[PDB]
Amino acid sequence: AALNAAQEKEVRALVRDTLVSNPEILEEAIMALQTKKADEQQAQFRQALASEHDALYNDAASPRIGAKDAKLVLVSFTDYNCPYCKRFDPLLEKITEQYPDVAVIIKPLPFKGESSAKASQAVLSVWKEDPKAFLALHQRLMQKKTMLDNASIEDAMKSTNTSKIKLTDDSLKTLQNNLELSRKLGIQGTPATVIGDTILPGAVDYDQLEIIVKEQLAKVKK
Amino acid sequence: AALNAAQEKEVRALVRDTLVSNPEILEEAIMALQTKKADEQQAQFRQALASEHDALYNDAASPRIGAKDAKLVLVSFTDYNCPYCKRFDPLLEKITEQYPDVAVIIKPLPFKGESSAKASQAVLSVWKEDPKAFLALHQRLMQKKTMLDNASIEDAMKSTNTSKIKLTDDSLKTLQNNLELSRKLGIQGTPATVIGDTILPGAVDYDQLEIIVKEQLAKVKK
Amino acid sequence: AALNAAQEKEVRALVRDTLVSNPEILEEAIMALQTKKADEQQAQFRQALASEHDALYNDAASPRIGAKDAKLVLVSFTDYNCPYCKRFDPLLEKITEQYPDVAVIIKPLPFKGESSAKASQAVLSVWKEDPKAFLALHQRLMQKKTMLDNASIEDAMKSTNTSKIKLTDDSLKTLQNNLELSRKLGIQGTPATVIGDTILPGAVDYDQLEIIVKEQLAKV
Repeated sequence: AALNAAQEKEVRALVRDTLVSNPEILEEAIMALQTKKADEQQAQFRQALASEHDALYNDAASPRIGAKDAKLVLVSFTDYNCPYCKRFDPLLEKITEQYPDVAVIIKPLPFKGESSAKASQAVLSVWKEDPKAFLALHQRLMQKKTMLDNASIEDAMKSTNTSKIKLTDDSLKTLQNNLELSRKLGIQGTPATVIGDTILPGAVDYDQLEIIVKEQLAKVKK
Repeated sequence: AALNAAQEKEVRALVRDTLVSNPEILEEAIMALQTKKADEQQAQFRQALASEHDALYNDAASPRIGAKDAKLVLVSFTDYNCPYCKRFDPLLEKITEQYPDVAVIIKPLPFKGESSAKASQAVLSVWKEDPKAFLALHQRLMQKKTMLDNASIEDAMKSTNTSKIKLTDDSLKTLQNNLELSRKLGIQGTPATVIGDTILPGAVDYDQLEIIVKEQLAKVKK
Repeated sequence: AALNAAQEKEVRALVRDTLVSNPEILEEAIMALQTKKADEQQAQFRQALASEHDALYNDAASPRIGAKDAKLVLVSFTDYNCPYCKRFDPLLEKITEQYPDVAVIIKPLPFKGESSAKASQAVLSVWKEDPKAFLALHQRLMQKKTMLDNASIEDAMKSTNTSKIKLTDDSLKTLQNNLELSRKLGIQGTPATVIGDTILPGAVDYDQLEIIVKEQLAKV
């Protein structure tokens, strides 16, 4: 609404024209990227959670398994082709409303491949249009053994009534927010679950996960 | 325009600032492309052959060896640094005169290095301004034993009377189209030749190639 | 007054949006850079000195150690993580102190890593806001044994009163200019020093460097 369609499309042509005509802009943006990675990589961890509370716990684009109004919320960084995530996600859903004032926030990651980014792109695109339709797709993207492809996924989005949903480019923005966050939180292992100022890197026994979520509910008010 | 030079002047400045101030935009586009590569890589070669018919056969930026109006048209994805292409390219030119109803469209590829991109950038730039000078340059770049540099390329140019010719950035657009089409068609080797309804991957003995294309001249008779 | 603030942000959204919806714009721009890089590597060394004299000697963004009034100007491509530059940089302040008609322009390079690029970005940012404080930071980053970190750089700024200065993105253009310039000049070792029409690559004994710069003070 700031720019008109005629203005808006000329700008889109200029982006292409400028980067190719002046490639020096690109290498500058490359070194600037490799630098910002280091700025986040060599940061202080706890103060990341105090400064990243709004992106972790208050992202409207981040899928949630459980109640939207809960006192304790877990954040699970996951990959749909990672065997350990497939082994832990069920443990994360069972704690949801066996312990009802606890919910789980999903942060999909593109670590193990292109399908990981692709599967994430599907899951995030679904979350905005029909949030309740997320779960069925989420479980089968997880419970499907082997590295999914666009073909394996076209079967998955179809066993969940989510095939009319288009993978948006804006859903890719969120996947990135999750990716920068893993670095800011210093996570290069998945699964990773944030449960209140602390991170859980790896698969943990249910009865231990059980104790942890209870200890963090003691950490809250009355 | 739509935009005035001053506005146009700011847009070129903002793209630099945007990419440098927010470098994460870049890595987002990096995986988005690795994603897009795979979507083209995992495309169906038939519906790739069917949907890329105008891109293969009706690109004015793609050089043609043979008759302008021919019914059988071969599309050769080539690289000027490929040892096999140098020995296969003459064989494709022999068919264009033994069989006047056959033409060959050159689809240069930048697989084997940066010089390949530069050499491709040259022939495509020449073809757009003066098509008649292309073949001489094409052959001198191709039939050149050993790797290419800007000097070896520049030696082949006025030695074909063509260094007055500018290497345009729009020729990169065509090289790029050649690059994406190669992925949609499932091409993991140069040379690669489109021969009707299937692709011929590799350097082939002439008499093997001969039977193949007359077999393709039988399917259009007239 | 070309674009309004609302327009300036939509343009920022469109550049972001356009590159992601059409990632192919990027890949075309990737090999335009890889091509441009090779074009610089395959330049003739001397005609690179002749064609970018304006970039070497007349960049207001390039720090200078010595007199604004000098007849001879040295251009030293250096790295704050290169041990040879740490042994050569002190020798460069002596000639500017031995010979007041000689000056030194610093051309930082991010060759040995990301730490090199950040450290350069810190030093260049100071030069733009507080030129007088540059030398102190420059010297303290140099005499630092071992590689630098985000902490090590920031500590050297606190030890020189330059921590209040922000690392600008405008310094990356300069950092980038030095990198393309290093390629055109065919520099694959630091230190590298432009001394009129020749480059002297490496840490050299003072008495060798002295004879050279006096000999070129004879040619001017």
